[PDB]
Formats: sequence, C-alpha cells, structure tokens
Amino acid sequence: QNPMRDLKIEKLVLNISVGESGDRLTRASKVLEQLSGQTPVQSKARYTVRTFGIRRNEKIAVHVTVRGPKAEEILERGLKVKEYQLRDRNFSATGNFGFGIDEHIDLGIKYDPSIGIFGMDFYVVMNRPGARVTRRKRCKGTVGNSHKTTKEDTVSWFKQKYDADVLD
Amino acid sequence: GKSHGYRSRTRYMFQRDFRKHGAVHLSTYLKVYKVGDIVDIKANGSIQKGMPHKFYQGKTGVVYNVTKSSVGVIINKMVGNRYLEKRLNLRVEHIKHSKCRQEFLERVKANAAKRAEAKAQGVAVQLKRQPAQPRESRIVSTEGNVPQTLAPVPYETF
Amino acid sequence: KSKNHTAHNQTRKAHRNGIKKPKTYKYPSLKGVDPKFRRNHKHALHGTAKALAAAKK
Amino acid sequence: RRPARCYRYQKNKPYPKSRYNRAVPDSKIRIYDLGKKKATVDEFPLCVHLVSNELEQLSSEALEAARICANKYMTTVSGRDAFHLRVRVHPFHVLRINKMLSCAGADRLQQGMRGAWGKPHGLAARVDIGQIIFSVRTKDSNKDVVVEGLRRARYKFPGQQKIILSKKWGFTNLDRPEYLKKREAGEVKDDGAFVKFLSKKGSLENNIREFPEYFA
Amino acid sequence: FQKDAKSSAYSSRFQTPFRRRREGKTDYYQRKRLVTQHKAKYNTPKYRLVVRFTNKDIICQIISSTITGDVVLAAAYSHELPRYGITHGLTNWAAAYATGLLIARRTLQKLGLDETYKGVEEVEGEYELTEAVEDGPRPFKVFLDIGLQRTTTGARVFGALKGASDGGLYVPHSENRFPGWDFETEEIDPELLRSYIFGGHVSQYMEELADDDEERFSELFKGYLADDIDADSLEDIYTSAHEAIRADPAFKPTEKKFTKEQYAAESKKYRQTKLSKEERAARVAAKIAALAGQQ
RNA sequence: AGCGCCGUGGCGCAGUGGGAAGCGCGCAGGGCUCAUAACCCUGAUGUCCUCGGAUCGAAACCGAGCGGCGCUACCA
RNA sequence: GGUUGCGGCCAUAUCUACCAGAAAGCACCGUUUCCCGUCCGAUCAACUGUAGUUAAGCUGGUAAGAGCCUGACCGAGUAGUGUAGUGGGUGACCAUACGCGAAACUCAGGUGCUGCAAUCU
RNA sequence: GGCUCAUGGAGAACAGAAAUCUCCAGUAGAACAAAAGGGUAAAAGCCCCCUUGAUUUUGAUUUUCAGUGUGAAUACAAACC
RNA sequence: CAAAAGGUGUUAGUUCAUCUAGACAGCCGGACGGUGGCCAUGGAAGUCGGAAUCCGCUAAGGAGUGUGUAACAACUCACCGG
RNA sequence: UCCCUCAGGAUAGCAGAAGCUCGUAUCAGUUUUAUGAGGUAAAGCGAAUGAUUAGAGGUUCCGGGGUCGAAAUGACCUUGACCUAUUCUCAAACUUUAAAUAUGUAAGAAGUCCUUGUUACUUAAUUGAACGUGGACAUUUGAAUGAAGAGCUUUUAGUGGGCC
Repeated sequence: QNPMRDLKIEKLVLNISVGESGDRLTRASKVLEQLSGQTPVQSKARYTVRTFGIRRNEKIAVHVTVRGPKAEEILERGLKVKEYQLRDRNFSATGNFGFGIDEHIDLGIKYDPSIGIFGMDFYVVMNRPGARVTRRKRCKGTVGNSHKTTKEDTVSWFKQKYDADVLD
Repeated sequence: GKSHGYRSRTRYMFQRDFRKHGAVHLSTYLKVYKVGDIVDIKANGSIQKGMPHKFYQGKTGVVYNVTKSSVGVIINKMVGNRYLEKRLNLRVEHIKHSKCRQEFLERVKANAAKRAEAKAQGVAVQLKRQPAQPRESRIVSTEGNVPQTLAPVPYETF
Repeated sequence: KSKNHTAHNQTRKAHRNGIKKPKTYKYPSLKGVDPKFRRNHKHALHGTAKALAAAKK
Repeated sequence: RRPARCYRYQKNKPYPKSRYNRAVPDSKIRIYDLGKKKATVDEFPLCVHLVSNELEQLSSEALEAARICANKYMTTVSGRDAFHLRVRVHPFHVLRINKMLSCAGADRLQQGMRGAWGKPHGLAARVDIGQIIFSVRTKDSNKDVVVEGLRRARYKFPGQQKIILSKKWGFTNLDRPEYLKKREAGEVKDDGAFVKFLSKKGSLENNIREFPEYFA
Repeated sequence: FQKDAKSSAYSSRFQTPFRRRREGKTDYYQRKRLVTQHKAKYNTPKYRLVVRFTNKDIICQIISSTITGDVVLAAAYSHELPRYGITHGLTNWAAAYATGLLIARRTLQKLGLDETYKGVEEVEGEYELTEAVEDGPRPFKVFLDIGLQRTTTGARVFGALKGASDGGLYVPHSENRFPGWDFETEEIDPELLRSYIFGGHVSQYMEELADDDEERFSELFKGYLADDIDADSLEDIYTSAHEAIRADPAFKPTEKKFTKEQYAAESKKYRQTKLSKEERAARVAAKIAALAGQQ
C-alpha cells in the first residue's frame, strides 16, 4: 500500500546572488552563516557576461543547503513570510519547489546594521525515503514510477503539512 | 607533400568496431602465450602501446619471446624478391591464438588414436585426407517426385 | 618532362631468379629474447651438460 | 555554359556540393513537385514513369527545361489540378570547368594544363539504366495528356528514355487491384500527401487508435 | 512533444556496458590492472583477498581467475564468527579483523603452510607484513580486492587486511590507511589500532552512552544487555575468538535442513514462468476481440 | 595577392607608470551685435575592432581573428 | 529452484510501461562517541542489527511494444565481380560462356546462458 | 582518488536570451594545446592530493629502408626513484 | 567514324478496338424541336467563358466541331443511315 | 634509395660467367582443407554524420498580428522555432551491413605420446618455463599436382629517356 512513502524534505538550498565580490558578499556569507549555522560556499562565475557587470572566476554568488529538522524550521520561518501562500508555479514537475524572500530582516533576524539587507532564494528538494539508491557509489539505479515524487504529491503534501494554500 | 606516417591510411582498420567500443574483455589477458605458439596480429586501437604497424595487421606469425605485458612475434616480410625475419614486440591485446594450428594439433592426436587403435584390430585406416571425390552411382526415386516441367518466363516491366 | 614511378616489370624481375624463403634453422635466433631468461637458460644448459658428464661412466 | 556533350557521361566520381566544394552556383531547378501535390492517393490511380534506358549525367538546366515543358503542356490541355508531376532526380553531382583564361592577371594564374583542376560550372543528375526521372499521377481517363507531356519532355534530355504506364497505384509500391483489396477493409489510412498501411506488429491498442474500420 | 529522448535510432546505436558495470558491482579498470599477470609466469594464478561489506556480514574470499570464471581457494563470512564466540557486532572493525584472521588460517590449513607462517602471536597492534622464512617455502602472495570502497584511514576493509596479515598471509600494504595513523607526523601509534582490533572503540562508546542517554543505550546494545555482556569483557571475548579461530578453522558448513531437491520443489511453486506462442495467440485474439464489438 | 601604416564620441586623432578616457572640428543651448559672421561660455554623444591570456591594475602588454587605408603587381 | 559474493561471454542480458515476490539473502532503513569526509553524516566514514520496511532497489513475469540476436528456396542466384571471345552496339553500355556471390526488404522464432564458493523453507 | 560532459526540460527575489541555485533526461551529440583521422564514460575527459620516468646504463626491435643514416616509436633487462 | 530527330520504303513483332454486312471504304440523307437554355451585354441566339447536359418521334444529330454575323440566319463536323 | 640530382652518377634489382655442398629435398608466380585479416564494388538513409523534395498532424509555451466586446496569458488564420509519424533523391574525403578477385598462416621426425635430469628464472609449493636423458609410434612419412636437380657463394657487364 503506502508503508515508507513518507515524502520528507531532503534538503533546503538558500541561494543569494550578487554581481559583486568583496565587501557585500563577505557580508552575505555572514548572513547565511547566521541563519543556517554553517560556513557557506561562495559560488564562482562560469563565463563573463559584460552586461550585468560580472566577469568569470569572480566569486559572484554564495549559497548553503540545510538537511533535517533545521531545514523544516527555516522552511516554516520562510513560509510564514510568504503568508503560507505559494503559486502553482514555483513547484517543479519533479515535485521540488522554492520561493524568494526580499529584505532578510524578516524570519526573526535582527537588522544587523554592520552588514545590511539581502534577498534569498529558498529551494525545498522534496523526496521519499530510500532515494539513496540513485546517490550511493555501488549498485546504482533509478527509483520506480511509484517512488518518483511528482508535482501533484509535493503540492498535496505542502497543503497537508504547514497548513498552506497554493493560491492558483 | 605526400604523407607516409606510422598510422597513415589507417582510419578504418584501427577503428574499434560497431557497438564493440570501450573496454577489453578480461579473457584476452588471462590467455597464456608460450614460445613456438602461432598467433595472429590485429591491433586494438583503444590500446595505443606496443601496437603493430598496419602492414602486420592481418598477418600470422609465431611467438619467439615472452615478457610482462607483451610477446615477441616472427613474421615473413617480402621486400623486392626475398623474405626477411621481422621481429615485432606486441602488447597482448593486439594478438590472439590461431584455430588454424588448434585444428591441426587435435588432428595429430586423432591420427595417433586411429593408428594406435587399428594396429591391433582389423585395419583399413587411410590416415591421409582426400579431396571432394566425384560422387558415386545413386538411384534417384520418383515416388511422389514426378518431375515438375519448368518453362522459361515471358518478359514484363516490374 | 620525365615520369615519376611505376611498379611495372618489378614482379617479373623479382620472380625471375628470386622470391625465396629464409630457410628456417633449428635452434633459432636467441637474441632480443628476455635477457634474464637467457642469463638463467645458460646455467640450465651448463647444468644438463654436467649431469650427462656425470652420467658418462 | 559549355555544351551538354562536354559532360554527358559519368566519367568522374560523384562530386557532391560538400563542405569541400563550399562555393557552387545554385541549381537551376528548385521546384520538383507540380500540379495537385496535395491530392488524396485515391484521387490519382494511374501513374506513368519517364525512365532513362541509358546511363549518363543530366544538367540541372535540362531537368528544369523538361519540367517546364511537360507541366505547361499538361496544365494547358487538361488543367493545373488534373495531375501531380514529381521530378525524382536531384542535381547533386558538380561539373567542373578549367575555363582557359586570356591574360595571366595580377595573381599570375597559369597557362594550359599546369594546375588544371576545374571550378564548379553547374550541377548534374547522375541517372542510371532503368532509373526513373518523371513520375506523374492522374485519373485513368487521361494517360494521353500525360504520355504526350512526357514525350515533349524527352526532347530536352540527351540519350534514350521510355514511357511506362506502371501497374502500381499512385506513387505507392502496391499494384492496382491489391491496393484496392487493402482499401476494402480499414488496412489503409491517408496523411494527405501519401498513405500509411496497418503493420501486423507494434503495440495493439496503439494500432487500434487508428484503423477502427479494421478490428470491425 | 519536445525530446522523444529514447528514440529507436538511440536504442539501435546504444552499446550496453559489461553486465557487472550495468549491475554496478565491478570496477573493470581496477580488475584488469589487478588480475592480469606477468606473462613470463604463464600459469601462476593471481589470488586476491576479496573483501565485501554488506549489511550484517563481512564476506572475505581468496579468489583466483580462470578464462571461464573466478574460482575460490578459501572463503570466510562474519556470520560464522559466533561458533568462536563473537555473537554481537558481526559487521564492525573487530569482526573484520577476526574474518581476516579466519580466512588466512583456513587457506594455510588447506595449503599445508600453517606450521610455518603462524603470523603474530603477541598482538601489539603494529603495522607488519609476514616475512619470508630462510631455508623454507615463501608466504602466500594475495592482493586485497576492495571493489567500489574508498581508501579512507580507519576503514573495516583494512581491518580485514590487518586480520589476514596477522593470520599469516603476505598481503603487502603500508600503514597509511589504518585507524590511528597520525596525519601530522609520519607515524602509526599502535594504541588506537589495538583498541579497534579488540573492539576498544565500541567498548569506549558503551560506558560513555551508558552514563549518558540510557534510552539510546536501550535502542542500541539490546543484544549486549540480553547476553549479560558488559563494556569491559569485549577485549577478552575477541582474544578467545582469535585463539579458537587459530586452533580450529576447519571450514564447517550447515546441516542443510530440507536438501537441495526439497528447496527447489518449494521455491519453484510461486515463481511466474513464461507464456508460450499459442498463449500469446489467444491473448492478442482476446485483446483484439475486446475492441472488435464496440466493447 | 603581397608590403607598410592603422582600428577610441558623428568626423580627424592624442593618449600612458596598467591602477581611472581626453584634444581639435563639428552638434545642441546661451552670451555679445540693431542683426549676421568673427568672437566668449556651457553642456551631450564612448561594445577604446574582436576573442583569449599575462595581471591585484589594460583601451594600451602578448597571441590569434576581423575590418580599414595606401602602395606594388596586373593591358584584353 | 531462490539469494548473495566473485565472475565468463558482454543487449537473447539494454530500453519503455505495468504487475508479482514465501523463505533466506540483498537492500532501504536507525544513530553520530570514535576513525574519517563534507557548505550539509546527503555521498564517503564509524556504531547498531537494535526502532520500521517490501514502497523503491533487486529478481521474475506481462506487451500483435522499441531495440537486439537467430533462421529461411524471403528477396536473389538479383546487384556486383574473376575469367573469355575478330560477341553486340556510333557510342553510352549491354547479352552470352565458365566460376564466385552480397545488402536492403519479407516472413518465422527468440528475449540471457554459464563458472566457482557460501546460504536458504 | 572523486565526479560526469554537450544539449534539452521543469523550476527559485532583484534576474531578463543570457549572473547563481535545484532536480529530471542525457552512448558522448562534449572535452582531450593545434590540422585531420582514430581512441576514450566509475576514463584518456573535469576537480582535488603527492611528485619529477621529461632520470642513469647501454644493447635489441618496428616505420621510412639500401633493410644505411636521421627523426619518431616499441618491448625488455640492469640501477635509482 | 557518325548523332539526335524523322519516313504509309519494306520485313517481322507488341497492345487495344470494329466485323452476317463489317468498318475501313468512298460516294450521297439529315446534323433537329422544345430553345430567344442561366448569367455576364447595345449586343453572345450552337461556337467570350463559370459551368450545367434533359428529353420528344427518335435511324441519328453537342442545349453544339469549324466558316459567318454588331447580334441572327445560313453552309457544315461528329452522329448515325439507302 | 640518395646526390646543386632531373642529358649524369653511386645503390639495389634484372644479366653472364666461375664454380661449390650435396643428391630428389620439402621447394613451388598452383589448387584443396582449415583458420585469419580487409572496409573496395554493391547496398543503406521510415540506421548515425552531411546533403535534400513534399505534404499531413501536434503545435500552445513559444518568435511574427489583429481580424475583434479599448480589452482577453483569447473563437478564426498566415505563421517562424520546433516535435511526431510518413515521403522523393544523394555522398572521393558518410555508414549499420558487406563481396568477387588479390592476401597471411598451418597441413607433422626440428612430429606426437609416456616417464624422468639441471636452473643463479619464475612459483605458496615438489607449480612452471626453456632445453634435454631414457623409452614408444615409420606400409597410411599424416591433402592435390609438379619438380626440369636442390641449396650456397664470389665476381662483374649493360641499364637506370621507355612505350603500347
């Protein structure tokens, strides 16, 4: 029937993207370190654009991923800012979802005038238990059509838990 | 100018094979080569060390030396009006055994068995092989085989 | 002004007096054979020589 | 251009407009299908062929000139939608020309046969013996406007060609009565250009999505 | 209406890799460089100490390769340590060492090289390989096949390596990937290695997690409490296991409870067997007949 | 095709230690004159030809590619 | 017969969709003191075999399935080609004599087999 | 030693065709200094750790070939790494 | 040396159609009434065309094959017939 | 093959002569049987790369616009990007497949089988590997046909424009 198709948040990836490396990104790193409690990873630019105002190898963005009851708590914090109202967009065909928060002083963080203000990109990677099979080194394999967490199951779960609406 | 490089004119021969790309199957390495054993020469383009010249691709010689990852083969190279004794140094993926010599070396034992048997029995052995003999006198029977009278066809388009 | 190359008459020339096999001796060329196999093989054959020199009585 | 007898026979290997040619004068023939190229298969039962009974190269020029000539004659007699003519020979072979030039020029070109490798002159359709040139599909009522159209087209190409009223239906590979025997049951369907026949293989429900007059 | 990524052209041109690369069970890049031999040795069949960590078992085989398939010289499993009295922790560092000792001792018993190459009889937990004796035959050269397991320092796969070397086999190695190889200064300290040998790390977790979360000490170690086994005893349990393995590794199978015919009879019952040509003839005739008459 | 000089605002150009773009002409708008010109003031207009690299610093420095100009060669 | 570990040949084994799996085994799964590696015990590491599980993996079956592998007097003795002629034809090219002989297409079948060691109601 | 590349698909504030993030497909359609061809998918590719076999000794072998040279290459052996 | 393309020169051949009056010949009786058939227009009436298409006694004759007219009319072709 | 070589030379070949070692050998511009190699002719494109004609279907999410209630993330289109299943014709520098003719090797005394000897090589080993000792099997001596004698060496001429 449905014994172990528990459908638990795999990870929550909090992404901030600046077109500037130095003062403001050393601040944005301290912001994600403050929120999550993990020294984050400063993403490097893939190729120069010359229109947005970046070059390649220029250390443009910074992100972190959290796993488990922490990720659940930060998703609660971020959802209450989004009113527990997330469009039927924002929810990928592979049953993942995300949203963007402006002015990081929400979520019960202090302003921290020493650093300033920032926007974030929350992405919740949803998944059913026993998905190790795809990621483990030895004896790899793809999950069956049953175990594939689809859009409809992630939407209906996001309703049941968090007590939210899909707005569309 | 003209091109006479080592691997020149060898697009299609050192080509791997259709859906036989990737790795060499391990029997190739577990196979045992000894001196006096007749072996083919056929390069595996996927392996680019101890590979034979395109000349020797297709040739058959006899192993003369045996070392770590490689053998040594003697091949007959006609140049002008006379053969020479060409000694190759081939990694073991570029060679294989010749069923040519395997079918002889089992016929030797088949002859040894036939003769050693028929020495102490009623003897009509004829150990030598004979070619395809002119077929003997048979009666062909037309019992439910009354010959079908075929005729040649008229011409027609398509 | 000249011509460049032809392999015409070259077979005829070769076959007239030639195409010949290298005669194949018994006890072949033991040169370019594994040096440590040789180094040993000497001592083996010297051992067999002593063993038949002992057998001669 | 040079005369056609300069480049009549298949002397050189197929020299196609490749990534090695790179700079070819575009074919003089661009329209291969004329008449009612959108007609139902069941509309045009009679097919006639203009087949080369010789082996040679035909100029792109000759193809367009003969196409113009045949379609014109058939459109004028019968009407512009009483048939579908189809050219089945594409100019891909590239003819070269040495073009013996008067002066050396600034670049110091050359005299006679020093560097005689030619430059793309025009294209040719390398036809073979028993290879078809013009296929037409009309009513069984015509045939005569069609053969006479193809006869007027023969005067354009070199060598020898023949007119064959084929035993096939349209441009299908089936015969006249046995195509009708497939059209009896739901074994046939129509695209609009051509026909797809029911295969005795594949996913059964996927076959039954179409051909519901079969399995009836 | 975008990709149709799994085309007929794709499937026709698709070369499937070696069945054990599709199963994801064998590194052929390793297996080649591992099994292939110096051809001047002709037929000296290369033996490999193949070690495999499943859940609740440590498989450790001494395998040599033929053209027709790998064969086994001797084979040991951690599920047959309870004969020697390792009842709990079958898939830990201490079990690995014990199975490594057992497989080594089984081979040398079979091959008649048990009297010489007894191994280490006074375990300090030192890195050392079995030296070849003068005026005698040489020790068994076997090479550790690891598989798709990473070469980390303090892996159980090297617990088995240490076990086998102590068990009298010549399995050549360095001390780099042993638990207690201090990274800063190029030195092994035998304290943490000897701890890990005698389940020191499990026993030193026992007293810490007994004083701390007793709910977690009831979650884990529920078998250890049921056996009346305490944190102190484990060193002497493994010492009794070492000596009993060394005394009698006589390769004892089971009693085979409903024999190979009785198992086949029982197993064949539920397994679905292939349909015939007349079966499919009727099947397709029925699935055509479903759609034939307006359902 | 080769040889030499070039590529920056609409035009013609300077530019340098590598950190960071100006000069003249014009263009628009003022002032002066009764009015126009001359004249005196303000401004605005930039993929520093392109893709890579040396570099913390490039439009300059190296490489390759593209385009521009002039000359030489070339008489059916 | 089932399963595992290591395999041989490397699609009859792969792909796509579904539907089953008693036992054992495999797995998913549990924990983070230690060894160890991460931005994240997710992957990798150690601990337990305990807290749950066949939903996934894995194995098997199903489908006028894709693909692949077979076979045929299937097409075809066709295309092509070795040899021969003071054969034909303006030529392009072609027919015959003595030999060798495909590829497509069509139809029928098939859907891994096997080596070693251990385990299994 | 870890990983998988092109491209496509669905998605996350500013962010759009293009900055970063996540998953799904992906037999190579990428990449490997250049010409072109061959080769390569737990790698030969991309990222990371340590080094200097780009070393010493001279011989045999292959291609070009007179079986000369030169160049390049192969396989050992003896040392040291 | 000769090509494409042609010949009711003559020979053989391939496919389809006609014949107890064929039918070909090869001469001569009619080619019509309804009907001035619809629209286009001074005009189109058998013949500017988009197109329809029936009948009457019918031996047969297009609701029209060519000359003719502004438009008719007329002579004449199939079509059958002494 | 090399040369300031291209009207020339050295070089190897073809040629003659002098012979020599032995006496039908295990040789052959040959076939058969067995076993390789090949990517050319043909074929193929509803198989990859590249070329290429024709419609049908979906387009739906997306580049061109309203026809329209100003107005529709819209009813009707031409539409470009495409995807799907069909279609016509092609490739010296495409290819799954793949000839014919040419081409490698084997078809036995230097062979086979059974014991056993040294060795500083290799082996966990008393296992191998190379070479042997000692035995055993010669009518069919291990396909066909031929064999003009078979093998060996020295020396040196001319030639190195060729043409059909």
